[PDB]
Amino acid sequence: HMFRGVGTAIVTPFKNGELDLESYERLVRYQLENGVNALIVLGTTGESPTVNEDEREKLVSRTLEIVDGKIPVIVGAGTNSTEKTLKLVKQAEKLGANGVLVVTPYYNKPTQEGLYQHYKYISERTDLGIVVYNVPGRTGVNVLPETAARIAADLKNVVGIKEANPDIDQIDRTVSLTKQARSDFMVWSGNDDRTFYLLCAGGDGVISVVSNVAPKQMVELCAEYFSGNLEKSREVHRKLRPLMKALFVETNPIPVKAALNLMGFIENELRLPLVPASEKTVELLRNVLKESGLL
Amino acid sequence: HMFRGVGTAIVTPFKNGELDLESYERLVRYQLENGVNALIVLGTTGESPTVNEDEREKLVSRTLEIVDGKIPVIVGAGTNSTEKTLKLVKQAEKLGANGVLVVTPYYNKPTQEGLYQHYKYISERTDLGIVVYNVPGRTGVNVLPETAARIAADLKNVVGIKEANPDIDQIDRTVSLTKQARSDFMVWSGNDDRTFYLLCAGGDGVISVVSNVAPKQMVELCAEYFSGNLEKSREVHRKLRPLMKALFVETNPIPVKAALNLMGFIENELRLPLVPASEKTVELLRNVLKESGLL
Amino acid sequence: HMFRGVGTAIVTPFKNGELDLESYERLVRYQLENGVNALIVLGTTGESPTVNEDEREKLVSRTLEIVDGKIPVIVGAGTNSTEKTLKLVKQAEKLGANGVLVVTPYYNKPTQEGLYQHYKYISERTDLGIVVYNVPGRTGVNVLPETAARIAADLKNVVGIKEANPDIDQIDRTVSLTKQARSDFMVWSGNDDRTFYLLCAGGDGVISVVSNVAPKQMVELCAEYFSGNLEKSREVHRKLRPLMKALFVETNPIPVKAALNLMGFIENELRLPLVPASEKTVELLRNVLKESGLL
Amino acid sequence: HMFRGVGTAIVTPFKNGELDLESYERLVRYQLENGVNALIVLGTTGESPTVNEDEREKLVSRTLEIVDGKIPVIVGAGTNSTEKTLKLVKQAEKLGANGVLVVTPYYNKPTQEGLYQHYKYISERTDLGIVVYNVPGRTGVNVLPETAARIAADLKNVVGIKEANPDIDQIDRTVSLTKQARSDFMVWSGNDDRTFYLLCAGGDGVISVVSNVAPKQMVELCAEYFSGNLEKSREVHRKLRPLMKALFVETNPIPVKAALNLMGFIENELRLPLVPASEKTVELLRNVLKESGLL
Ligand SMILES: [Ca+2]
Ligand SMILES: [Ca+2]
Repeated sequence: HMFRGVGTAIVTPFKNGELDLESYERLVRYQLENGVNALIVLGTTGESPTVNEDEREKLVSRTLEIVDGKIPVIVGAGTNSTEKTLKLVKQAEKLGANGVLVVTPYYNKPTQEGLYQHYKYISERTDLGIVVYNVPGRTGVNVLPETAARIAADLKNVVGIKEANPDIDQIDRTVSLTKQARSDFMVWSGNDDRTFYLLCAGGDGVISVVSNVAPKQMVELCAEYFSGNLEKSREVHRKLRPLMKALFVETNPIPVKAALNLMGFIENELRLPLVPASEKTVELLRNVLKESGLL
Repeated sequence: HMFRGVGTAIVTPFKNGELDLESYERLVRYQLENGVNALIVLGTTGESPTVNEDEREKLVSRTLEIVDGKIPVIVGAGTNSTEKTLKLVKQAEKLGANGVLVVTPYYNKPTQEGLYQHYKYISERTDLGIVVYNVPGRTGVNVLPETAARIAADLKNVVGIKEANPDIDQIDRTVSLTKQARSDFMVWSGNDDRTFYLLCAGGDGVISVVSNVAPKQMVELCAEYFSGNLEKSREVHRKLRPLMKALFVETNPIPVKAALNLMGFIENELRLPLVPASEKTVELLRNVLKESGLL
Repeated sequence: HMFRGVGTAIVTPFKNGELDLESYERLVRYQLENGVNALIVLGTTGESPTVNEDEREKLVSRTLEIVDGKIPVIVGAGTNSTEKTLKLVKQAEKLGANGVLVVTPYYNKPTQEGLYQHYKYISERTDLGIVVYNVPGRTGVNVLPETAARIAADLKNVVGIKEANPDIDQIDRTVSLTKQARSDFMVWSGNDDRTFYLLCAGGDGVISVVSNVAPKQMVELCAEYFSGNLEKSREVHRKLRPLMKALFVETNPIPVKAALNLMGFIENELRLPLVPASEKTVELLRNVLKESGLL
Repeated sequence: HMFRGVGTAIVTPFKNGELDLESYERLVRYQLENGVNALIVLGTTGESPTVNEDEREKLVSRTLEIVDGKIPVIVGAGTNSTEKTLKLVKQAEKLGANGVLVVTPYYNKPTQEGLYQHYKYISERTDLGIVVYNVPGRTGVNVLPETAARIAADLKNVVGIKEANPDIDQIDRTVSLTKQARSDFMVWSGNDDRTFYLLCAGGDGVISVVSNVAPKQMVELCAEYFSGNLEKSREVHRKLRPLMKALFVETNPIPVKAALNLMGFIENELRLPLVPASEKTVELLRNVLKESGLL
């Protein structure tokens, strides 16, 4: 099942364009100390498109070393080639990852059957737990709820889905249909500002961007819900809304890296084609961070 | 300037899991015999995500030797990492490609400045002509006409854009603003069913999927326009409509490969996550190809 | 406050193209007997565009007569002219309606300020409670949450909003911002399939189409939520989903009238430009009604 | 066939709450002096929702006497009730209007068959020429090209369509399919900034907002096209772009009325729920009108 609650989609810090593991380790310790229940390394938020294979090995191994088996480490490993995706999955397995996060193939817009065949191929060839990641605004393809349910029903190794389609109809149906196919199938929000409603739909938490900066608050949002305090969960959601929105005024992780820098955790460096946040975004983040008690 | 008229985004035929260069060459001669003005190899129509490094080199080298300088060979070489893109570009340059088609970074949704910096970084480090490729439905990002025009103004090496945003306002403005910044900047449609309108806007032709099966007719659509025969060009556009629509009932190149197979050119073989066309798709194609005289 | 829970947006039955008050009265008694908390007469679901002024008077008066003051009767009275809207509002007032439902002006796409001025003008000129009705898919204009909050803050007579924008971000913000402006401001869902999530957002119920056929079940959905049984509320929502969806496979109230006819309540008659449900829709409704225990 | 070229959707000037027929006549002469081929009175540009019955009659009667048969006067007469629409149509017919513009029923989202039945019901009961008006952004419904073509095929009295769906595929298909069903069926753009492309598609001109302020230039755009000068027509299109865009920065006719007021034609007076243009809008207009030579 991997986890319930908050899994942080952690940034990949750079300094002088190189991996900055000393800043990374400070960030991992902040997550651990604030009750986060998983780390997702090398997702979109960690600039997976621009981190090379040798760097991935170093980052994955170092994350496993710091965490000491306390929470699972889930490694982004999806590409738009089924063959190449398996290769990345087998690399994460060999490094000792606890699962992989595998985005639907981006850019080549596979059919629903193609998506099924992609995950099947991978599932039949690894012992690792696999999390489907649906994010149509980035990939150009949406996993239909029925397709996710078919994957749940058939592929024992696929243990859950990160649902980043923001449509509440999609969220409602993904949760309902997958859990009907397999009661233990996990459904985590892929959007911080949908976590509350995804919990209400009956899902399992969030694979979060906001938790990079506000881990305790995102943890509290889920924890209050799980404890039966719907209205207190909703209040956390409402208090976090400005931060949730600010972190996406430019493409993630541009804002979250500027935020982590303001907070003193990392240098504000990204790799091309990503570039640092505009002054307007930084100014907004500074204000919102201050208002939220994070600065 | 590369070319005006039709540039065929050619498929990559496979047979029993490997490149099928014999069928590829038949298809290349079919293009050349029918007046096509350029080949774009290893675009999305050419299943670029699933063609390995060895295969890319062989496919480009073979194309260059078949074509024998009669028309330019432009090689798809864009990824969502600026670093990796440059490598693919330099590889094409080393083989003797006449140009590269470089899609906007997909999945990571770079800002407009990031897009500019991406093309600037590559432009400064190759002597090849570069064609920007905008296809927001696949990539998750839209190159603004104003960004295209800045690119045209500043980057001598970027010679044009394949405009696959289907919005006629975008088509109108890309053509208008790029040519204002640089009169010889080329603008080719990236949608067959926008070619006619893009010509009417002041553009330079099309980088086509349909011309895989109907090269003479796409050539004619452009030729008639260019000769001043607007209504004749419109009539070819209208006659081709069913074929243009049929080739996108499932994600390209699933239908076009089925079509080429029906016509006896290639084996109907794709690589995961793509899968062969449905029976319903094949039925439509069989009927449309007959009506068009192609079967 | 009008009501919490379920307010039925009741159909206007016709026979031989005339108002059919005998069938209407049977339908009102069904609502009353099943615990509905309000009736909304002459909304979209009651074909307000095609019911003439003399008919409106008869229908409103007859509804008040049958209900005997047991629940409020809220009359649709919004048009796209501010002057004409007031006239309809004053007519409903004079007939003894308990409130009015006033859609944002459709077709002429007023500015946000225009919307404020429209509701202000009306509010300053009636003693009745006014419910704003936001339904951008029909009107071409969306009331921004901030605009609804400004109306809440300023116009004491505007007592709530029927929120039919299906976007969960809109629903979340409409509830949050209006209740922050005025704690007693009511927010009802305008979409049956958003009621659950609108309750979770902290809203007040639903102005329902589905309750025409399944009043007890929609009442149970809200009642369970209000009683603190989130999971039981969600289960009602899930069981009703097929019916919720079926009632909108063609424009409402085309499906709901076909459903009421299958159930024996009304003739399946609409006024032009509306026409009866297709056989496909009827077949679906028959199945879904049967599965739901309504047939 | 009514006309080819430009038909001005003329504003309805108000002064101190009443019709301003003196300014209206100045504006009518401005149109006639500058070669406009038709007037459309009481369209949405003419604030049809807020003009009362007495005022409609006076405005139509005055227009007919000013124009004195030089060009056709087509009267906006469509509502979302088939019954009421027919009344407005017959009223226009009684006054001596040359035609009626009949928008698809807004707000109630009729099915395609309902749309057909709506126009059939009216067509069978008037001798006037009827122009279908499709503007999905305002009405919530899109007339499918196939429905337009059935209408063209069957209803002798329906003489054309004002196509304000901005999607070039819709424009292409409406023109293609209607003219195939009936060669003399007229197709006019309902968006100024689509006129050029609609002409290129095979259409017959435009029912224009811009021509309120720039009648000669819209006439020229069409005239050049019709004379075979495609690039000259495109150049006028490009030169007019800023004005075309500026007139829709707020909902039409808010900007055009501000523009006409700047030019000294009318008082900048609208009826609720419309309100005068913002300072920012007026600033843009002042600048764009100057650059265009109109101020
Ligand atoms: Ca350790
Ligand atoms: Ca009574």
